[PDB]
Amino acid sequence: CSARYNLAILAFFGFFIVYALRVNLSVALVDMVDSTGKKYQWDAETQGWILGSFFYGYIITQIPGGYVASKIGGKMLLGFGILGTAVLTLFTPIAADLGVGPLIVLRALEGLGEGVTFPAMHAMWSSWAPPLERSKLLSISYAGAQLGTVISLPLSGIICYYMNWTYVFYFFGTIGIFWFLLWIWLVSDTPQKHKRISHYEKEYILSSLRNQLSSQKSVPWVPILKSLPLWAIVVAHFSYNWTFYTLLTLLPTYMKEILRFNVQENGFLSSLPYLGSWLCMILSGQAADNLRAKWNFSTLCVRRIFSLIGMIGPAVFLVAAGFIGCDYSLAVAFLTISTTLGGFCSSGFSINHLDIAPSYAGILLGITNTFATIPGMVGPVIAKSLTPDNTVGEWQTVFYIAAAINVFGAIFFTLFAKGEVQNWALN
Repeated sequence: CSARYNLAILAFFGFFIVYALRVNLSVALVDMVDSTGKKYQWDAETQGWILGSFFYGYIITQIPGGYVASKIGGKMLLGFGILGTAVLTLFTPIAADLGVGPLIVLRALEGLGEGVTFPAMHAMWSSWAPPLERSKLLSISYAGAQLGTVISLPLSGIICYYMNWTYVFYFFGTIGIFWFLLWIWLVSDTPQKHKRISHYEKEYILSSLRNQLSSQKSVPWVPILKSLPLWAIVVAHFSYNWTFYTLLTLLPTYMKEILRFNVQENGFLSSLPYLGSWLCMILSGQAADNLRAKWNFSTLCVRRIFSLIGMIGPAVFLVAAGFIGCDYSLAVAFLTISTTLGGFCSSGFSINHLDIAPSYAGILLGITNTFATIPGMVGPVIAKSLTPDNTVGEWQTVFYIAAAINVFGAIFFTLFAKGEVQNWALN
């Protein structure tokens, strides 16, 4: 195809592998711990640390990632982040035998490698994506994350069911390495550095970015963004990610210990939540513009409506799934409905940075992601501290905490967010 669409089809698979390597531990750890592969005697609180150690490195390299990308370009940064994560994943069955310390260190280093991949792709699209086409290209490249989350769970289940849990990490590591080879061979930083680009396509991309590169007055200076219309986005993203990361790391554990599902069924039924979330954030993108064109709705009423939906639907149906516990069908149904409704946040707070202060998208995204990674660090550990064995009441406590946090975040966003370009943002 084209060069920019080849870049978007290789970035799709790169983010597929990023998120697969992130999520495969959630299902492997179900098979790694003891009450065929090797099995370890890790208690409740230890598995919390093993699951949350990824985000301890993930939080570190998201803001430095944009700087290093503007320094050395996005191609090598993204390629080496994913290669580091894949080569480290190849070593998880070895790191688990050395102990818990080396396992959480390995997993935190994987987080370090993965944190630097979204800033790198942003840097690449800054010079590869023409403005009228930026949405389509960015969406194609970042849909790989959703697909990776959706597919890494059934695959991990199938591999753990027909083979050991070690082959999860072997399979995903070798796929990451093969992708790195493809990426290094086929991609370049800039249309000017691409080897197989056409005359007309390069001319078209360059002329599309030509004077918009002149319009970049937001480069040399950034103000003090400590404005409560931004802390609203930060608090909403934190409250969303508490539930998101808690469930992303501990849904296979819940479905094994409470609903009593086989590993294969565990993966297949843990993928439905995120498939629903993907489809819902696809359809909400259209529902939002229909709601903003059919009626005006001020572009902030749209934001707070979609955040209210996507942050109170999850809370309500999470307390519902906790209340109905030990009923496999309704529990899985409600665990699907909650994180399905959680996709309205895609046109809720998730894009309020693109209208509270555009031309600062990278800085504001880095800030909100750095502050919203903390739920990934503390949520799994809290949930494993509250639930020593299963005790459906304990998982009910966990779900009530996550739901209360979602409700608080939705209220805080709907009270304090704004929809206009802020003062300090105008060049």
